[PDB]
Amino acid sequence: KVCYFTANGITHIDYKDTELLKRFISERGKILPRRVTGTSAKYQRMLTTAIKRSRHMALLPYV
Amino acid sequence: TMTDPIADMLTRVRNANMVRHEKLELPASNIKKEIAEILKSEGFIKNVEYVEDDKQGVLRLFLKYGQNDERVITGLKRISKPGLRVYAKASEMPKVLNGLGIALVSTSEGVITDKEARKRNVGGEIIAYVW
Amino acid sequence: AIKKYKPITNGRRNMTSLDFAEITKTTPEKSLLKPLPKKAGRNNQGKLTVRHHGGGHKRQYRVIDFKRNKDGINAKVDSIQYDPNRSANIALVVYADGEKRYIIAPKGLEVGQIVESGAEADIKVGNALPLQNIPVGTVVHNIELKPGKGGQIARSAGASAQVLGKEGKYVLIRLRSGEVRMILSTCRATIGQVGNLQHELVNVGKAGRSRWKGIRPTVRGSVMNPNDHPHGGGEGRAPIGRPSPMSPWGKPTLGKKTRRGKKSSDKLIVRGR
RNA sequence: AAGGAGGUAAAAAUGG
RNA sequence: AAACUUGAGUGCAGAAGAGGAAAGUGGAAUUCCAUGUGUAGCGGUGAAAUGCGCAGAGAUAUGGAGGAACACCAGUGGCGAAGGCGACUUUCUGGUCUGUAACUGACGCUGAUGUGCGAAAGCGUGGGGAUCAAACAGGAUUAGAUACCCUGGUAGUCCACGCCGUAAACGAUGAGUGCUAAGUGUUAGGGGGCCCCUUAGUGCUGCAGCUAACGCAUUAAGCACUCCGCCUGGGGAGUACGACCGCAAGGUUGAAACUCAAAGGAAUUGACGGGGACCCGCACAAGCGGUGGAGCAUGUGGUUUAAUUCGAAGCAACGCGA
Ligand SMILES: [Mg+2]
Ligand SMILES: [Mg+2]
Ligand SMILES: [Mg+2]
Ligand SMILES: [Mg+2]
Ligand SMILES: [Mg+2]
Ligand SMILES: [Mg+2]
Ligand SMILES: [Mg+2]
Ligand SMILES: [Mg+2]
Ligand SMILES: [Mg+2]
Ligand SMILES: [Mg+2]
Repeated sequence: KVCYFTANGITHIDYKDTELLKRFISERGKILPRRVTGTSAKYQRMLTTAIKRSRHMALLPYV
Repeated sequence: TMTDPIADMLTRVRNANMVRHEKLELPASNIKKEIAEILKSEGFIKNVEYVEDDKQGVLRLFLKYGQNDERVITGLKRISKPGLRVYAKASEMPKVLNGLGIALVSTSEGVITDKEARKRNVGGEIIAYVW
Repeated sequence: AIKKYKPITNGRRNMTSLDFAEITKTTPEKSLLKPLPKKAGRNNQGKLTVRHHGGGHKRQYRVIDFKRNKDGINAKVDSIQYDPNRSANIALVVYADGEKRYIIAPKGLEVGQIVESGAEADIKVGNALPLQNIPVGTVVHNIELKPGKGGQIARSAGASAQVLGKEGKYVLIRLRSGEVRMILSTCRATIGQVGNLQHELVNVGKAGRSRWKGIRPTVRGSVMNPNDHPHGGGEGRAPIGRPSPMSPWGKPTLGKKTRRGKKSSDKLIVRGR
């Protein structure tokens, strides 16, 4: 399949882009696995770091 | 790192012969070229080509197979090595396979075969056995 | 910090001392000194009422500003000095109007640093503020019990307390002893921990050094006679030989609590040590 | 469909 | 003695990373403390009991204290010489990979002795202490149970600075170098048109060759060269003595007398397992009728007697030899 970030060409992920992060976050707030979301590993790392930043800044929930 | 180009060349020849390759390209040197010429003259290989390019040049050997696909080269053995060098006298020159093989030698009169060493009555460093 | 002596003699063997690297001036401020003759544990009747005090090196008293009531004016730490009258070191500070005072030297206070006191002071080591204005969680020392009386709590070397919470008229504090108690929020405290943290590690090493410190020898009860001590007498060595160990004055002295009842502070003391 | 690698539950009397 | 750029480094342009060190921030959860509601159990196990609880436990709600670890991401994934490294943020800092072809011109490989790092436990000093938990106490199990199981519980588990220097510290596989069919994934790149080629890793499958066999097989255990370490039957024994190191615990180096004719490896066939999968059977299930309850008949055990003849003892002895 194809990766959202690879297709859209975006080469950076901003932790304040809560709407985008909600795409890859689960219903309960867990980070969806790469094999499910289709994302590449390179951008999966960026996504995890951005999601944890947002959790710290309370933009996104933990649980 | 690399420590014995002659051993590397002999092992290249042995590996290519085992896999029944037709040609073999290796980096060149004068001693290697003389060894290849001796092999051709004795009939163990088919042809030898020298490519006078940059980076010391290349040797392109062409191996020889008889009828029934039998391998002309049965085996090559490095005799003298950097870790222990072997020399022999003219009267002590060894016969490879009771004479059916050649011993490549390095002498004051150039690198020759054991037959030529015995004929000219000279010794030297026994580079290798081929049979 | 700690220097370990070589065993050149059995007296020096295992002895240690402070290296005094923190000290930056080895003489005191003349105008802040007062005489301190020794009492040797003898009261106004001339009688020994506390044992084991006497002799020891002569000492001058350094007047120390425990009150820290000179507010709104910066003071620059001129020096850190030795003080024989207490475990902590003391910092001579010079106020911007030219008045000089000693304060308890906090851990980390450096020569040339600035300190201030008052409700508006910043929360940094050596600043003094009302507990009203000190945040929860801050480590403090030299804590007042009555506003304006001067610090009385957490003044020894390495001492500190932690602000825990703020009730109406009182602030909760955890003292070095582990006690948690209330203190009037108008009382002042100094930010930080008292310096000279290695004080407690010193191995005094020999009897004479205690004598220099003015401590006379402690004779054990069990090696006196019955008329001297409840533990006295018995042929040869003897065990305590009664239900509880006793003080020289005939009171139980292992586990017996002595804090008096019906004290005003009992409703301020939230959790004992 | 059959084999290889990781994690991971639930169960448990005793002696042959 | 003089040249070269292929090895080795450097410059230039790029890539990823739980590599390391120090500070700071954060959510979940456990324990404890206080308080409101509330009643007689909680907890635990194969089943129980110790223990906790009518002085109000356990449950529930709120707040506080404090320590420790970072759920999802997470992957034969990444990084590191190895040990190891997984919340996030900032500072300092190491290494590696890709392309390029200015630059040096063999400056390389290995490496005895040496010098450092090195999981966990452990030692010293000072802190810290939630959880878990050697020792230990009680309960249970048992013929016994110094255990496995349950209830507690100290060192320790955490931090700083020193010490120790060992592990199945393993890929049980020393380092460097070249050469020898292929197919297919994945991590980080590069070049030419989803395809092809290509570099460095990381996996699987598999030729030639190797191997006692199992298996290895471009990440060799194939073919070769260089250097280092190590082995020479099993015990005795990693012991003794000596030496060096350590606070200690112990570490490193390291025999012999004596004793046996074996000890070992891989694989094969059986047998067995308080190993597994599947298939079948009045084995369960469905259903009818019984036995176990009463009297009596009969056989058996037991007891008794002079003898109560002998034989049969789980199914597969007991209306059995009869
Ligand atoms: Mg005394
Ligand atoms: Mg006496
Ligand atoms: Mg008396
Ligand atoms: Mg007595
Ligand atoms: Mg006696
Ligand atoms: Mg440890
Ligand atoms: Mg236990
Ligand atoms: Mg070892
Ligand atoms: Mg080993
Ligand atoms: Mg590869």
